[PDB]
Order: sequence, then C-alpha cells, then structure tokens
Amino acid sequence: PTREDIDRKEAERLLDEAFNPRTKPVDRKKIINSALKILIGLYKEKKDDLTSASFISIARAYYLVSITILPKGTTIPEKKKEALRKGIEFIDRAINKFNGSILDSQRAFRIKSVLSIEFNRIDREKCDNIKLKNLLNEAVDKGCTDFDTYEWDIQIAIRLCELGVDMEGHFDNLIKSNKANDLQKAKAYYFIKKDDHKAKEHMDKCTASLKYTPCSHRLWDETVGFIERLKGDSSTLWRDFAIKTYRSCRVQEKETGTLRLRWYWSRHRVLYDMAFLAVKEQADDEEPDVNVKQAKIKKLAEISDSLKSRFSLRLSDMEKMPKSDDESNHEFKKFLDKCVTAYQDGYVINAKLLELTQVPEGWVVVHFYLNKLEGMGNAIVFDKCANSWQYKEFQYKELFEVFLTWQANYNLYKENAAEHLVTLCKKIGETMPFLFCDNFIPNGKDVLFVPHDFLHRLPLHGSIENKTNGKLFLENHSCCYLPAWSFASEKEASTSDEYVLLKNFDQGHFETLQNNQIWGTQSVKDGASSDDLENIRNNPRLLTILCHGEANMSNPFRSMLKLANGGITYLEILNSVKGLKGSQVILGACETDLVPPLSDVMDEHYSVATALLLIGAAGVVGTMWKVRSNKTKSLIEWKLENIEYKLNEWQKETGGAAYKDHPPTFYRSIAFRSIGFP
Amino acid sequence: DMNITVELTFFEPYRLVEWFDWDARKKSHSAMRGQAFAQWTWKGKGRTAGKSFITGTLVRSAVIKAVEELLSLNNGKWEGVPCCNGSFQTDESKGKKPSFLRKRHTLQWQANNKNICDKEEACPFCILLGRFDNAGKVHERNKDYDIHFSNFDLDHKQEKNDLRLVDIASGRILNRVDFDTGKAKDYFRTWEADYETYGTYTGRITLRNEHAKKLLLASLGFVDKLCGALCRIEVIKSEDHNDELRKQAEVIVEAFKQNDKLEKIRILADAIRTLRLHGEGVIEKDELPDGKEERDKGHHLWDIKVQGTALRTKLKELWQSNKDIGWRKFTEMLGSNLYLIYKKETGGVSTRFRILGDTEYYSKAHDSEGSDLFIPVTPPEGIETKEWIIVGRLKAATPFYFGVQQPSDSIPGKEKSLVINEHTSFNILLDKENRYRIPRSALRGALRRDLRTAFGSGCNVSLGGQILCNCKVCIEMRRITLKDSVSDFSEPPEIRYRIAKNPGTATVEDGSLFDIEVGPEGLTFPFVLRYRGHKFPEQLSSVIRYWEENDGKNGMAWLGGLDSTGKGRFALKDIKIFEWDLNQKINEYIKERGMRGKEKELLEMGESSLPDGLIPYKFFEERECLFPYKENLKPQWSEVQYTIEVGSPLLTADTISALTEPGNRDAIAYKKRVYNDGNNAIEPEPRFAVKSETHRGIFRTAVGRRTGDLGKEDHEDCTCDMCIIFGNEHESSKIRFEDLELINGNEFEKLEKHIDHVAIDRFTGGALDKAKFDTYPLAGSPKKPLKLKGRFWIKKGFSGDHKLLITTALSDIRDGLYPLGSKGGVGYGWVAGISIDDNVPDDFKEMINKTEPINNDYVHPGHQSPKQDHKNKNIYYPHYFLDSGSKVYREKDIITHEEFTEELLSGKINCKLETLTPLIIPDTSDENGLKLQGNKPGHKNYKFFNINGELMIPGSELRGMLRTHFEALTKSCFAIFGEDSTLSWKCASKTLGGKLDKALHPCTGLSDGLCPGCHLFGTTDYKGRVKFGFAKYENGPEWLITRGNNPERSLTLGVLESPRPAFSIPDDESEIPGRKFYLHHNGWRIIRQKQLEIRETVQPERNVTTEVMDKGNVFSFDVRFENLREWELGLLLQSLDPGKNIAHKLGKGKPYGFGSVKIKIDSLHTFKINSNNDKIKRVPQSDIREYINKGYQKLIEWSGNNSIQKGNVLPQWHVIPHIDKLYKLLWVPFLNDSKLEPDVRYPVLNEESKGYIEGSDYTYKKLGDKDNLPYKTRVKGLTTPWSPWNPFQ
RNA sequence: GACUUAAUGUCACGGUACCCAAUUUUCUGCCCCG
Ligand SMILES: [Zn+2]
Ligand SMILES: [Zn+2]
Ligand SMILES: [Zn+2]
Ligand SMILES: [Zn+2]
Repeated sequence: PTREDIDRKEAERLLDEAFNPRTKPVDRKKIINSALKILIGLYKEKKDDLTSASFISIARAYYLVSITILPKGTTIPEKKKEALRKGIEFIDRAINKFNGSILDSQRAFRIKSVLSIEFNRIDREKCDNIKLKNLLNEAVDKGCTDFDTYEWDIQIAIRLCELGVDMEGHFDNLIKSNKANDLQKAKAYYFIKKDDHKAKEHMDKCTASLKYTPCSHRLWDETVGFIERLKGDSSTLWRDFAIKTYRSCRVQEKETGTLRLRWYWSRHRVLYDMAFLAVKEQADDEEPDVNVKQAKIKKLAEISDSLKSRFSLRLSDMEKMPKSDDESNHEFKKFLDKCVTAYQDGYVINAKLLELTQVPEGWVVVHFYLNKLEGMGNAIVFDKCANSWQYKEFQYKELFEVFLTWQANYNLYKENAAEHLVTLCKKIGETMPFLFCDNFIPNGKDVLFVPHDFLHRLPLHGSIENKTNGKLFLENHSCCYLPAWSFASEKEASTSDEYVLLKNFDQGHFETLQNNQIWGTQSVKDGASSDDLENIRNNPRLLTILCHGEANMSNPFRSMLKLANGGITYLEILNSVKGLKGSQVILGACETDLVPPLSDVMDEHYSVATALLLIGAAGVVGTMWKVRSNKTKSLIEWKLENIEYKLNEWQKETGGAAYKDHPPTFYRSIAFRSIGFP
Repeated sequence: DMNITVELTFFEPYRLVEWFDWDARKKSHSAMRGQAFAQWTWKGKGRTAGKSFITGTLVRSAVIKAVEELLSLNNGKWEGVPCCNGSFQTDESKGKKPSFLRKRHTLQWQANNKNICDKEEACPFCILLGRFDNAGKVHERNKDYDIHFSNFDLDHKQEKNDLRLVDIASGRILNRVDFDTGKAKDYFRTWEADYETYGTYTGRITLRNEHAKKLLLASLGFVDKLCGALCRIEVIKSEDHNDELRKQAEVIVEAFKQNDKLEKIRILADAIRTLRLHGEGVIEKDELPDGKEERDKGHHLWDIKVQGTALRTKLKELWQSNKDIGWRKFTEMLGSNLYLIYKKETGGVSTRFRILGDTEYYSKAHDSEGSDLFIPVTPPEGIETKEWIIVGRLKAATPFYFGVQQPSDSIPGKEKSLVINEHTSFNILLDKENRYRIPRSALRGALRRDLRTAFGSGCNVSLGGQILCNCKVCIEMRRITLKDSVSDFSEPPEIRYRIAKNPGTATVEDGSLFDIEVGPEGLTFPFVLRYRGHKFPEQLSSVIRYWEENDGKNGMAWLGGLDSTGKGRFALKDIKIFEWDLNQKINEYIKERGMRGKEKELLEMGESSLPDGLIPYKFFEERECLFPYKENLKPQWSEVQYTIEVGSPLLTADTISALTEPGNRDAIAYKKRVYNDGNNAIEPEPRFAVKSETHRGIFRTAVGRRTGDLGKEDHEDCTCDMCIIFGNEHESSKIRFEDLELINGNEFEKLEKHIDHVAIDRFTGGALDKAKFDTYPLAGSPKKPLKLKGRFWIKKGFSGDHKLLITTALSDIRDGLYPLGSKGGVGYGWVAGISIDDNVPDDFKEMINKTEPINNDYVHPGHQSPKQDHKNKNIYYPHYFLDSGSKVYREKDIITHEEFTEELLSGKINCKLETLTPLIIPDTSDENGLKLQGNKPGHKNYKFFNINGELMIPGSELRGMLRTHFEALTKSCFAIFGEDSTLSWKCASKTLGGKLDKALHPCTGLSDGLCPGCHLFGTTDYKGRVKFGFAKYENGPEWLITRGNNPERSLTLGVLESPRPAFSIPDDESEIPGRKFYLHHNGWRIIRQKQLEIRETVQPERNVTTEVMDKGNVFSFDVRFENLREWELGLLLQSLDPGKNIAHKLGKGKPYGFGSVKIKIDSLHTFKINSNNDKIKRVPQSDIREYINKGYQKLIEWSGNNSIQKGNVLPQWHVIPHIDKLYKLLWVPFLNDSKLEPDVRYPVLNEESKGYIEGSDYTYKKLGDKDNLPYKTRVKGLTTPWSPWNPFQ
C-alpha cells in the first residue's frame, strides 16, 4: 500500500458518493471536481508509471462530468463532447497498457463502451455506427455479459441488438435479470424473438410508468426513438404506441399551475406529429359507423389544442428569470430543481376548461395544425348547428416564402410594402381554397380561428378569392381569433359603465381624444406609470392603453408595455393586475413591437394580449402592424359611440374592400384584430 | 472582343485560407467558413512555400452585386438603356445547382422593357450575368463565353524563388461575447495578411459585347469591399538565432536549478524584457545595479554564477554574439525563451485547476432539408439614397489592452494535451513595424454593444442561419463600414503586475503572480465610419455623441479587454460628417472611388478643396435632443470622483525598476509614462500613482470582510454579495476602477525620502549583520499631506443594500482601517481624509454624510541596594540580563483576518510620549549632516529625524521597543537572533545558535504553532494584528543648548564600540543568559561637561556628532488593532503604561543614559461593526481596569501558581519572578523627587588609561581573571539587576 | 499556359481573445573589553 493506492481509494470513495441517487446536483458538481483534482495530481506526478485502475477512475469521473452538463438552447453543447473525448483518450491508454488482470480489462472495455454509446448518441459523424459495432463486439468478446450485477451490460446488449447483430444466446439471462426496465425488455423481445404480444405488454407497462416521471428524463427520449424506429421499419404497432405515449405526456404536463410552462426536449414535436398521423390514418380508413369517425376528428383537434397550450421556454432563459412574488418564484424554482434532478437521476441509476363542443349557436370553429413530419397542413372545422366535424389539407411552403417577402419589405418600407400585402392575401386565398366554399364554412356564420405557428401572423380575415373580381372574407363572415382553445372562458362580466384611458407617449398626438368627457372617472390619467395600472378596481367596461412596446427576443415573460418608471412586463401583469374582469381592452401598440420577427417555420411567442386574457379581460382589439395614429383615434371614437357593434362593419365602411385601386387604404383597414372569444 | 487588364489593391489587412477543391472542402470546417477569402495553395512538399490567389467567381459575385445596386439607384436604367430584373432561381429537375447559394435579399425594380429577353437580343444585365451563353456549369474551352473572369495572381515584386507563409500572414484568434454575462462563448481562428508589401493582384476580364461594356466599366468602381478589406479596382492599358538563444536559455535555467534558486528565473525573464525600454549601453557600460554592501554575495540576482562566470558578463557575451537582430528582438527573444522553459519545468503550478478547456465553433452547413428561399426587395420610386462619412481621431484616456495569443503558439503553418496548463504572461496586439493597432473586430463589437443598449432590444447573434435576422440592430449594422487604425508610435509597452492575497494569513499566495502588457495613455488613432442608407438614424447619433468628449462630458468608448480594472476608455475628438448624394452625383463617386484610402486627407481638408459632390452635413442633432440618449445611454455608468489625503509616507513597490534602474536602491515607488499630443513624444518626467488593481482589491477586501464572504473556499456557481458586485468567472463586474494619481507633487522639494532600517539582536543588543535595508517613499507629512485623485464607475441596477455596502467601504477607508501600499504596520500610507467632488450623485452624498484621563497608579518597590546608601558611593554596570528559562506556549488555532469576529475587539489607542532624559533619533540618510566634514574629515554628523522640516519619530522604533517589552513579559521566543560564528574563549565549542535551547528558536511555519509575540506582532507567514504610526512633535521646549560648540545644539558623543558576547559566555558551559536591557541614569551630564576633552584626544573617525532634544517634550502617536481577545488588549495597555516609576528606553546613547521615555494612554476607542450600526465608544476607566485584570489572570494561569487568590482588587505584578526582575530593570530612581541618583559607568581597561579619577580598582584587569572573581559569580552578577560592581556583591 | 477558379444565386463588415484574482508579510541604524 503506497500513497498512490491511498489517494486512488479516496477518489473512488468520492466517486461512489457522487454515483448515489440521493445526492443533490449542487453537491455532485463539487464532489466530481475534488476527485478529478486528486487523480490529475497523480497523473502529473507519475505520467506513464500509472496503473490501469487510476485510468479507469479518471474515465468514470469524465463520464460524470459529461452527465452533469445541461444543454442550453437547441444544440448539444461542445463541453459534453469534450468531456467524452477526454474520457475515451484516457481509457485508451489503459487499453494499450497491457499485462493487467482480466477483471481490469473487463472494466476498461465496459467504460469505453458506455462512453462510446453516449458519444454516438450525441455526435454521429465523429463516431459512426460501424466503429461502434466493432468496438461493442470486441467488448462482448471479453465477457461483458454479467446481466445480473451491472446494468451497463444490458445497455451494451440492447444497443448491439439495435445495430443488427444476432444476440440469441443471451436472451434468457437478459429477460430474467431484475436490473432491466420494461423498454429494454420490449426491445429485446421485438429485436430477437420477433414476439409482438410480449413486446406489446412490456411497452404498455413502460408508458404507464412514464405517467409519473418528468419530461427531463432519458426514458422519454428512448421511447420516442423506439417509436420512430418502429415507424421506419414499417411495423403495425407504432400507431398504438404513439397514442398511449401522448396520453402519458398530457397527464404528466397537467400538473403545472397557471404559469404555463413546459420543459424543452427535442423529441416533443415528433411525438405529437406521429400521434396526429396515427389518428389520421385510423380516421381515413373506411368504417360503416360514422360516430367513430367523428370521434377521431375530435381527437385530432384535441391533440392540436394540447400542443398549443404551453410554450416551452429554454434553460438559460429559465435561469435568468427575475425574482419577485415569493410564492410564484418558489413555484418556478421548485419546477426547475425537479427537472434538473430528474435529468441527472436518469443517468446515475435506472377556472375549468371548456369542452371542445361547448360553443354558442351560430358559430363555426376552425383549428389548424402544421405537420412537420409529413410536410403538410391540416384544417379542422366544427359546426354547432349541424353538430359535425370535417378536415382538409394544404401545402405551406410558397405561403412561407410570400410571408417572408412581406416581412422584409415591411421592415424596410412600412407603408410602401402594401403591394406585397395584397400579394400575400391573394396567396392565402389560393393555397386555402376551402374557406370560400359553402360545404366547409357555411354562409353567414361567425368564424373563430385558432392558428398554429406562422399562421399567427397572417391576416386570415382579409383573404381574397381566386377569381377575376375576388371578394374578401370579412365581407360575409365576422372573424375572431384565439391563441389556443384553453384561453376561452365564460361569464362575460358586463357589470360597470366606467371608461378609463391611459397614455404615456407623446409622439403621435391624441389631445382631441384626451379632452373628451367620457373619461370621467378619477382612474383616468395621462402620465401612465405601472402602479397606475395596478390600482384600477371596479371592472370598467372599456380600458384603453396607449403606449409603445418592447419585445424580448428569447423570454416572453419580459416583453413590456413602455409605461412610466420602467414599464410593466408579462409576469407583472399576471401577478399584480386584478380588476379587469369582463373588460374590453384596446391596445395602441402594434403586434410587431411586442413579438420578435420569425426566422423559422415554427414559433411560439405569446404577446401581452394573452396575459390580458388570462387576467380576465373579455377581449383585446389590436393592430397587427404600424398604422397612422388617426386610424387608432377613429377606432377609439367609434368604440365610444358604439360599444355593441362588430368590427367588420367598420372595416367594410371605411375602405376595406379597396385593394384594386388604393392599396394604402387596404393596408390601413385590415390591420385590426379581435383576440377574444365570448 | 477586346480584353481588360484589371488590378486590385487593398488598404486593410485581408483574410487568407487553404485551398481545397469541393469535396475536401466539405471535409473541413475552416475551409467552409473561409470561403469568400483569399486562397492559399502549397508548392512542393514540406508545407513551407506556396502562392496566394483570388478566384474569378468571387470577383464575379462582387461585380454582380454592384450592378444590382447601380441599377436600383436609377430605377432600372443606365444611360438610357433599360433592363429586366435578371434571374436568380434554378430548377433542380433540369440542371444542377450552381455551387454557391444565395441567402440575402435581391433588389428588384419595375420592369419597363416590354420585350422578353432571348438569345437574339438581350439587356446588359443578362449579358453580364451570362444567361444566353454557351458553357454552363461544366467547363469547356475558353471561347463561347460572353463574359469571362480569370483568376487573380499576386503581383510580387521579388517573385524569384518562393513565398513562405510566415512571411505574408499571421494567425489570430477572434471571439464571440455574450451580452448579459460579458464572457465569451466560443472562438475561431483566421489568417491575416499584410497589405503594405503583398496587397496587389492582377487579372484579366474578357468581354464580347459593348452594350455590357459601359455598365461593366461603371460598376468596377462601385465595388468597395472584398476578402474582408476595403479595396480599389483599377483598369490599366531567423530560426538559427532562436535556436542559439534557446540553448543558452537552457544553460541559464540549469545553472539556476543547480544553485536551488529556480523561482527567480521568472523575475529574471521580465527583467530582461524591461531592458528593451533602455538603450544597449546598460549592457556595455555595466550600468546594472550592484550590491551596496557585499563581500561575497554581490547582487541578489545579477551575480549568480553560470558556468564559471557571472550573469552580467554572460549577458554581455550573448549580446556580443547577436548584434545583427537588434536590441529589442534580442531582449524579447531571451525573455520569451526563459518563460517557456520555466512553464515547461514547473508544470503543476497549483493554481486554479481548470478541467475541460475551451471550445472552437465554426458555423454549421445547411445539408439537411435545405432552403430555396428567394426574397425580392423593392424600394419605392421617389426615394433618396445617400452615403455619410464620419472622420475623426480616437484618444486614450487610460492605458489600453488588446489581447493576443502567444507567439510560437500561433504560427500559420503549424498551429498548437490531456491536462490544461494556462499561461500567466499576456501580450498586446502590435503591427509588423511595432505600431499599436485597434482592430476592426473590436470596434465593430463595441458598436454592436452600444447600439443594442441604445435600441433597448436586440438578438443574440446566430451563426448557422438560413434566414437573415430582421432585428433593428442587424438592419442598421448591415450598412455600417469601419476601417482598422494604426498609430504613428513604435516605443515598447509597459509590463503591469498582479498578485493574490490569502485572506486568512493576509500574505501573498505562491504561484499567483501574473502580468500583462499595456500601452500609454494620450495616444491618438484615426477613425473612419461609413453609413449608406435613406436617413441617418437617431441611435447612431446617440452612440457617436456618447463616445465623443466635450467640455464637461468625458468619453465613454469602452473598447479593449480589461475594463474592470479600467483599461480601454477612449474618447472621440475632431468629428466631421460629410455627405454624398448618390442619385445625382453617382459619376463623381465612381471617379473618386468614395475616398477609400484618402480619409487622412479629409481631416485636414478645408471646405474649398473638397471633391465635387461631397458636402458638409449640418443637420447633426445635439446631445440634449436625442431620445436614445438620456434614456438608455447616459444612465448606464455613474461616476464617483474623490480625493484621498495621505499624511504618512507612501510606498507602493515596483520590484523590476529596482533591478533595472541604476542607484542600488531596494524598494522604489511606482511611476507611469504619459504620451503628449502637443509634441509627439512621451513626457520627460514620469507620473506617480497607485494602481487600479490595488484599490479594487482594497474595496473587495473591505466589502468581503463585513459581509463575511471571504471565508468561502469556492466561488463557482455562486450568487453571494461580493460575486454580484465584483463578478467571478461567469459574470462581469458591476464596478470599474481607475488609478489614483498624485496631483500636488510640485509644491515639494525632494519629494522622495530615504529611510533606512535595521534589526536588533536580542542577546547582544547590537544590529544583526546583513539585515540593513532601505526604502524610498514619497514624503508625506501631517502638515503637508499628499493628495491623490481617483474615480470609479457603478452600473445601473444596483439595489439599496449594495449601495450601502459600497458607502460603508468608503467610510472604512476614510476611518483608517485599510492603509495603502506596503509597510502599513510601521506607519506607511495612513489615510488622513477623503473629500468627495460635488458632481457625485446625491444618494452617495447623503449616505456618506450621514455616517459621521487614564492613569495607572501602581508604584513598584525598587531595589534595596541603590536606596540604603544614599551617598552615591556605588558604581553599577549599565546593562543587565533577564532570564526566564525555556517554557514557551505555542497556540495552533491562529486568529484569522477573514472576518470581524463578534466576541473579539478592534479599535485604536491615542498615546502621548514625554521625555525624562535627552533623546537622540538620527536622520542617517545625510552622512554629512549639519556640521562640515571638510574640517576633521571622516567625522560623521547627523540631524534629528524630519520629514519636510517637522521633527518625527519613526513607527519602527516604537514597534521594536514595545515588541521587546511584550516578548520579555509574555515569555516568548527570540524573534531576531544571529547565529554567528564560533565564539572565542583557543577555538571554543559549537556556535551560539547551538548554545540556545530549541524552544527559544524563532517560529518558522504555521504548523508548530506561534508564540504570543509572533501571534500578536506577526511573522513571515502571518500578518500581525497591531499597527504603530508615526509620532509628531507637538509641545514643550527643544534643542538642549551647550555653550562652547559650533552649533548650540549638536553634542559630540563618546565612542560606541561593538558588543562583545565573550564577557557573558566565558567557557564551554554557561549558556546564553537571556535578553539584555539598559538602566536609567544621568550620564549625559558628564558627557555634556567634558565636551572639549573628547573633541580632542580621540580620533574623529571613531566619534559621531548629532543633534539632541531636551527633556520635557511631548510627542503624540496612535496604535491601531483588530481582532484581539481581552487579555491581549489588557497586556498591551499594561505594556504601554506600566505604572508610575516605570519607563522605557529609546534611541541612540542608551549606555550613556540618553533616551528614557514615558508613555501615557490618553484615549481608547473600540468598534463592533457586525452590530446594528458601526458605532464608536469611549471605553471608561472601569472596563480598561477589568481588561488589565483579565490579562493578569492569564499571566498567573501561564505561571501555574494556584496560590494567588482571585478578586476585584488591584494587581501586584511583583509576585511573579520574571516580572519583578524586568520591572527592576525599568525603574527610574530620579522620578519620585528623591535626592539620590546613581553612578552608572563601564570599567576602564587596566589603568594607566584615560579616565580613572581615583585608585578605584575598577579595571577589566581585576574584574577579568579568576582570582578576584570566578566565572559563575560574574554571570550571577550580570544576571541580577541593580547589583553593585564597586565594591562587588 | 499550367500550378489555380466555374458562371442564371457567396448577409462571413454574421462572431470584442472575453471573464475572476491588494507586489506584499516579518525586522528599534544599534552597540565595550582584547
Ligand atoms: Zn434582360
Ligand atoms: Zn439580429
Ligand atoms: Zn461568492
Ligand atoms: Zn515566536
């Protein structure tokens, strides 16, 4: 016993304390660093005279360093790859330093195999499948088959079964082992014995187990990867696996409170897309019963709404969140620590919501979904008077190109991009021809749109029919918008007769609006600090906020209305503002100042209108882009004269059907939008 | 069908990349990022030579972009011929994709040709694109091309053999910084090529149509940017020296390794680098420093033997063998080689551990799923397009720093490891002619940061992108063009040094030293900016007015890379804005090429000689009208200016200038170099300052001790208070510091003062040999103080408790707990005050303006022998020894300086000092003094100690006196003990370090504990907890007058010969008899009367003349203490004033009776700053009595005698034996108005000598041998105090 | 002429070598017997 063995045994004690599941992560990050300090000191002392055991301990410590680095953003960080590369380069020296015991050769090949499996999962072109297959066959030749004592042998066996080599000799020891979880048993049955009944049973137990684990776990990623492989192999079980995994994800996500959040993991969207495709392929099959087909189209709408509820903030934005409201800050910190603890534990060991059919009479509801997997777009219509469901499909590529063209031209030449606006409206009318036919959307009905991602920015109410003298959509129907179906509620509070105005900016002038006497309450003011917003108390019938806006391009909880002494953000609206039950709100800021511009097809970014809807306001009327101030003053005066009249009448009267002769008046009319469903 | 010969000239350094074909390009990352650069191909093998070229497709894309812009300016027309909007889309089903895909927007216009273009007749745009040609996308013969771009070869003027890559390019590392954290995310590498020698390329363009020829010749001049540099397109008709120095550096390091002195090599490295600031004569005239008092040692560093000769002769020989490469390259090469060998050999330097390294990242390709997006952009018809040019100069307001990788770590051929070994020496970015350089990347990143602050919102920059970002910052930044700047200055930079401080021991940590290279302040760089657009923004005007300095407002351009220590604050001077109208004056822009490269002529041009079309711009908005200003840019950083008033000498060491500059000085103050712009050189006089890192660390220690955060051993992933204010390895700091500059240093005469110090051996009483040292501080006095002006900056977003912390740190610097510089325990650098300028924000003003007898009565029973006779017939001996035996108590739980503990005490004592006998404290800088040495040559005469004509006593004298008293009281070890050579009387036994017991040796290290004296006053590994200040004269008479004397002051003393320890140890037994003390008597009367006798009859080389002070003078001084227990404070207050009839001894002439002083404790203040408020008490008489009682009980407990009772009575110190002997040695007989006064004098050596005065038998012949007294009774007579020596007892 | 480009499509002026670390702790310019 020299001091090399004493220091190695101390470092091994520290690593065995770090491999314990009862340890919090903030202690693990210190324990691993102490152990690596001792071992790298021994290496700097005895550079090539080191035994194989210290090299094995260094490789294990670098595996722990690799699993303690959390991904930020949507990219695997380079620190993870650097840790796995250094561990491989350290254990290769113990492999090439021969003349040890056979047990130490077994241990070295086991550590090299698990580091290579993780590095092949992260990076593909650096560590390909052929190299991994050769290394794993070499590791299983040395006798790494003890399925009762180590679970890393189970991982090696299942990964080799996935890569395609025969493993029929080890099946009985694989099944009878009590370290294996149920996904590994289902993979073993399907890939070796070709038995689908036992695979079906073990996968059902796996999903019922997934109902209680957080979404930061490894098991979610592995399960969705198995369903993707089953769909690629043209099996007949991925249809039934996808729906159960979707149900488990819904029940697990239900537990969070009113602050709508979910953990970002990369295979969420492919799970919802495969569930949508499974229910759609069941629905297009012919059946003599029609009620089953109605139930399947309703299931499609439910999957779409459950995707559109939350918005999935990233990790660095969650770590940089401001500290206030010591109970809600406590809820957020509890959520974050639960997610990080589940992420590491996977690697160390192994009001009411309305029904979809609850709509007032004479209404028609249209849901949207953009399927990235098949590259298509689905529109789902519900009709209340006939009580029927239908759905149609369309393409979305050239629509995206025309929208990006209008975005660039607007951001340079705001009022002179009007011809590109007219071209975008004609393109919406050409790609989606179903909303002008009488079978899909009936004549004279009120339409509620629940859009998906880049359809949140398109003007759907100003589409033009693909004819010679085309008509607009707002000439026959009255349109309303909603971010998701979960934001709808009831009890439209029409209590008071109060009128309130607030105003902070003095660029576009509103003095003729300011001098009116209808703003007779003492709550009205023209300085507009945030505490002036948090002191309204008696639920006014109309509130009018007139200020500028500012958008945070990562965190939607930091988008602010530019009021006095710092403004008021999304989170402060959700925590502080109370007296707005059943209040029509008219914003003065445009939508382009409150949301950032999009650079991808998918975007989830909710403005302050959704926070005003969650506080309890009955409807926000806003501008989608920057209009002259005279139009906003005209809208506010028309709303004061008539609070019970619909917006599309005013859009038809003041020049909304003038796209042929004067595109500026058409630009100024169709900018206005109502974001609240009764 | 005629050909065109084209030249391409650069005006900035361009980029270079290696040539791969198409598929080997996809195998590499740097080649895929490095498209649209200049390509490099090798020649032969060995990868050392090759050639550079620019492809024709790159020039074709540049000309196509220029033609599109020119056709968009005139709405689709050029000289009356119209044109369609081309074609930029390719179908995949018919033909392949053209090997380079477009992501940006394309400009379009309303097509008014009304004839569809075909092969028969086509517009100029379709000819220049080459649609209706032959030879599409698979190459054939060079005919059947309507337009052809050939490759562009380097026009080398010495194309004789080959070009090396190291002779054209230079490697560099760029960066990407997060906006919130201030830290970098990733990095990447480029090759930058020289433009002064290798910047002309020559090619050939073939055209077969005139209809395109007019537009092509127009659009070759509109190209402004190629390969990363501004360009202009015209149409015409020593490794062997490194190897030798590396071998010699290995020889030097091996010699230093053999002499067991390796750690000096690091110091030596930077010493040689500092030699580039001097001439070569310092190695040829031997102007290096020498040992001031050497017999064998020589210098501390320049006289180490290397292969049988000294180091200075070795350096002279190495310079005599390498005269061809110059002096500067010689010094830099030898310093770099020494540092690299030291870093190789040291290896594990036990600093920050740093696993896992750092990350490169190049932007990933678009191989999956594609994007065939085509985005047309149409400007409106009556729009106006203009181009603005801003010219000016950039002036450094502080030192600056632009980082660079180490040379021999960035070689463009062969770039450069399981463990991580980070460097500790950093360099600055220079050009090839050794000129300073502000790179384009630093300016562009700073402009992006300030524009994101001014807009209020911006994105983080994404790299792998298919759609361009449409945030406002990116839209405005796609129109700004800058230009790299170089100075007209080539002098070498300065090296600035930094250490770390261990917070428990308050000493320096080993291996924590690092250094940077900084450039001078006052330098000027050129500055050009160009903006091409439709209207000039308000946010760019706000950033320009923020960077610009005027009267009152100073500049705020934080470029560079060490901003937390205040490095890289520039200002913008002499701005001029000019305007091009491109819709009417496009031909003059083409003719003058946009003044590219001629921007230096625009700064000196009058308004009359401007080119046609360029007008001055006069609608430039003022500072108090811009709304991005006053709301986002002005409240960002807030300034606090103040002035420190220091009333003590100030010493902040340099430690390299003491080894380079001549004068053999040990510790000298810190200086700077300042560039002036009236003339064009550095200023001849240098400027004294205290560095920014020093008072940054002062504020950090002051905050961390009150919050209690310095005790934590780890600071990664932390969110404590001092990691929020001062930052860590993950976040940048919120507080930025600048230097403290001396402002009143012109009303002094002889600003630097020489102060010399020595250590006194405890046994022999004289100076320990070869421990003399010197200091040269700045002369601070209590009536002429130093005034230092300083400044720091606070960021917006600070809470109330953090501002309370910073104001409490400022109040603690004002109160005097943190002295500046070195040697604070002996009184150097004590703050007397802080003044705050009236531009400071009002919250700091109110928060700083809101935080605004003892007698002992113990009388000692003196010795009976000088009290019974009272006729003065006895003669005593002047020095006696004290002997407590061997037991010393060593505590191993040492009190730390990490925090202010609650149970302990801290405060200050004000004391007054009164003289009972005359006092001599000499000013031993001036050896000639006051009396002329022309007459009686060799006669040393001195003056009293004075700083600026004010009589003072140094703090080191007071500290040594009280330390010797405390060590004799508390039974501590010998702190300063000379283990000298073998004592004689034949050669006797082992040396006198071996005569001493092992327990009384000095404390070395913190493992075996610390004695009470070393625990209170300090050691080499532990800072003390008491600080003694300088004493100022305040009252009383002065200048003891004597009649017949050339000054009326200035007594001439007797001889003072070295002490001989063979009188106390006169055999091989009879060990070291303890410490040595002197008695209190009036021998100065017999010196003063016999002046004429000793001015004659002695040799005047053995004598010393010095000024004296009379009895009755009052001095005043202060003692400051932190983290003390109750018994330590009690024993300290007892050791200051030990009662009536007890007094101390101080100064020169202690055997003759000079210098008996008495200290009275005037006041005692305490504070407990971890309470609710930082208060100050007064500590009345009862509490100090209880403290002294606690100290007395601790002393009884150490003695062990449990017979003495405990009670609330006054202590009697004479019940302990050694306290009784010590207080017998310090008893004054003439104070209680008794008529008796003793006679104290040495024997006079075998009479028939000079002073005998009677037949007294008081010679060393009779007191010497073992016949009148044996040896043991001599040691017994030396050991018992106040015993008579005539007659003997 | 090759080394050395492919042509109806190159935002690399698309990326600050950046972030943390008091040149200092200890020492009376002092002293009588061969
Ligand atoms: Zn054409
Ligand atoms: Zn951007
Ligand atoms: Zn901390
Ligand atoms: Zn000691």
